[PDB]
Amino acid sequence: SELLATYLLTEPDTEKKAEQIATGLTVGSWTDLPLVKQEQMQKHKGRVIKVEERAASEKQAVITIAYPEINFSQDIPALLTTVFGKLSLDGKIKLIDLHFSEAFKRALPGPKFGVYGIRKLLGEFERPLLMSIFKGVIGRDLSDIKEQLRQQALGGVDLIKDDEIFFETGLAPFETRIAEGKQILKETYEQTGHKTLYAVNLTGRTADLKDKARRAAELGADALLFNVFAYGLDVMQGLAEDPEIPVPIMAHPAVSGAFTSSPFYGFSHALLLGKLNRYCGADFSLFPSPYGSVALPRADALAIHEECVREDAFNQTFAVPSAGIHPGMVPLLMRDFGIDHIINAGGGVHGHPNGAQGGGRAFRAIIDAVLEAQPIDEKAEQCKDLKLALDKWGK
Amino acid sequence: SELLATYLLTEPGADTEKKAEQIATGLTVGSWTDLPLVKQEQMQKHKGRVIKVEERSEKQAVITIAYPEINFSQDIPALLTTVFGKLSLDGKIKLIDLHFSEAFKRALPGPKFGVYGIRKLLGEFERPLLMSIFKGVIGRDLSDIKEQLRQQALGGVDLIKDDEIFFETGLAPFETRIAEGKQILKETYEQTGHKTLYAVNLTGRTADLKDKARRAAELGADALLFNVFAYGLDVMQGLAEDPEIPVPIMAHPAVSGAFTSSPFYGFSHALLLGKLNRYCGADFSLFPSPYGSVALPRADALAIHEECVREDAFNQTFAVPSAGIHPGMVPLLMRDFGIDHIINAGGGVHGHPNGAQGGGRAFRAIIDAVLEAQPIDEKAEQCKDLKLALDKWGKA
Repeated sequence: SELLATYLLTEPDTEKKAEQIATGLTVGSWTDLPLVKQEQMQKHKGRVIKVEERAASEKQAVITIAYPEINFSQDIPALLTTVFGKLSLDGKIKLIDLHFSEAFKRALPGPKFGVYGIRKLLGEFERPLLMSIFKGVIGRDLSDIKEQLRQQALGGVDLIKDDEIFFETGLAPFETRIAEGKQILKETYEQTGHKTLYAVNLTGRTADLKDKARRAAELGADALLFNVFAYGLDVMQGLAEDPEIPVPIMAHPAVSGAFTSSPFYGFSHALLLGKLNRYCGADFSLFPSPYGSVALPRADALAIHEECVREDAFNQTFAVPSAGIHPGMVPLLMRDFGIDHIINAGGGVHGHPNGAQGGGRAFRAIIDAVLEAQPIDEKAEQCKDLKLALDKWGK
Repeated sequence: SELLATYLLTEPGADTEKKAEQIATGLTVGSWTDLPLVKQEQMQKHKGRVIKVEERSEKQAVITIAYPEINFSQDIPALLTTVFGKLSLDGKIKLIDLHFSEAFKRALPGPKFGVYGIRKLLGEFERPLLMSIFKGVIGRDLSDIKEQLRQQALGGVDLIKDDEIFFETGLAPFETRIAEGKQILKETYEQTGHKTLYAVNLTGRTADLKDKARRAAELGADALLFNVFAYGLDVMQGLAEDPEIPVPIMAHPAVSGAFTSSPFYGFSHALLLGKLNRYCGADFSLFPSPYGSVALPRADALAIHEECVREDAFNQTFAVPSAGIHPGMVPLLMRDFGIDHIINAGGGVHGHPNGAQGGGRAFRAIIDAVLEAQPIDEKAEQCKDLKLALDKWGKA
């Protein structure tokens, strides 16, 4: 078995580097090894698979190296430490992709529910989903939070997620949100016939996650919002592998920008937010859409989606483009991602003239228009909420 | 109480103060222009406050913001998500420093042993320490380990560490290594009066770390090499807080380059490898020296040491410069890091003409020459091992 690692080296004889990383980063200086040690450490020796040279102003090269799987235990910490530990500090080198062996994949859980599971839960298979976020949580009482939830639900969103900074501060406890949120969503459902899921933020010390997530499960929580890059992919994996946590996991990119934003260092967005999040149990994976306030280059956005949906020995992950999306962007979002993605309208929904209800309906209306091939102008005339949103945000 | 976060903004816009204010309110209370001014009062205490704004290739600004601690729980995951969660994705913003309240510090463990503790453990207080690593293991047996420990120990090495890439192997299992390495080191001590510690790699699933580390403690492990950035600062913190793991933790910087190498994104080296490691329990903190193949800007290397050593509510972390170091670099190293740091001679001792013992000897000889103001040319002539290392990698 072998694990392939692809890297982008931005400047620094790249073939030389490729070899050194293949041997030095798997066996170290090999020409100094005693023949005997050299003749048994051969099975641990990595090998250069390819060295291509990539469209910018700097001279960049793409390198793929095979690492004998016997070189590290079957877990993400061991893997990253082996293929991108010491190496991550070696000049301009970025880990772009990883191709796992069937055996390693056997040690990874993948999402418990994935696209199929979430859609099954919502009874919606013919349309990309709509997600909404609380306008704000900090310093707001339970009463405030509750109404925001109602308004988002009545708006028609399929999912409502907590703000990633919603911690256990005593204003609206974790277990209480799950309880009240569940009730409110049953009430909105009774009123509209539309099902909504509430993704509750899972926070606190790493050692307490397990019991908190199980508690969420027995309380009937719909989904668990988890900031992986604040706890580690392995911790998320532990959650996804727990049968006592039969709840979907929504991976938020909080902090991930720290090691993906750079075009020369860290990780590619597709690998981190796409492949690894998926393999480690993310049922949802949020990322900046290519068109919002904060954005990702289309290429990167598309790649994350492809990683989330590609056929693999894991359930597919729901890609969720986010950050400042507005209704006029849905046609774009739907052109790129197809129907298997979730449009995260974020908290902007509350800024709609008609409230969160209007923001949600503005979004639901245009995604329908796109699916029905109905001229948006025409839809805008039948749904004032959509027209208002388009006049305010444009296009 | 609140905590101060300092960011380095690159191309933050025309009005940096406005930008600073958008970040301050945006990452805290947001727009409450809809409550209105009856609750706005009760929320003023949740409002982020801009403390300072300094402006300066492209336009850059350094901004410090104060976040009320009531906005988040007393843990690192919550803290980093609050100050650098979504912001880390918003263009070129880098978190270069964090100033915790005494209330938060009370909630952190800091190093269990620290400089004092490990030095007390070795009985060495007037000399920077020497560290080395195995040559060709990670597929090696216990005998090669017991022999490499013996050679490096006898060479005067103060501490030996596994490769951070040495995981569960049938030949040399975690517990057995600890047990065997401990015996051989007791032996070298008996015959030289020189003490030496063995840092063993602590790996596996996060959920198994605690019991595994508690097991190392019972076995007499000298220190646990931990790849913190492969698990998370919060995990190391959990280890450092556990009194049933009365064992020093050695933080390896693996994977951290992905968060710090960029000059426009991520975290600063000093904050991640320095303050955060220390605050979360790291007794040692490794990082590339400014002089080897794999280098780190002198300024950042020094900054890390500064964070590790500055008087604080916690014990001091032993700074450990490492990447490809040789004896000739010692003078520079001692000039930069003084007495309280460890020189990670990596394989700069194994690749020595007289083996790891000669290499370790070469290092001990020159750090002594520096301390006693003895010329490297004179000390060399006295120590055949030093002469050889110098004539091989370059003189002082």
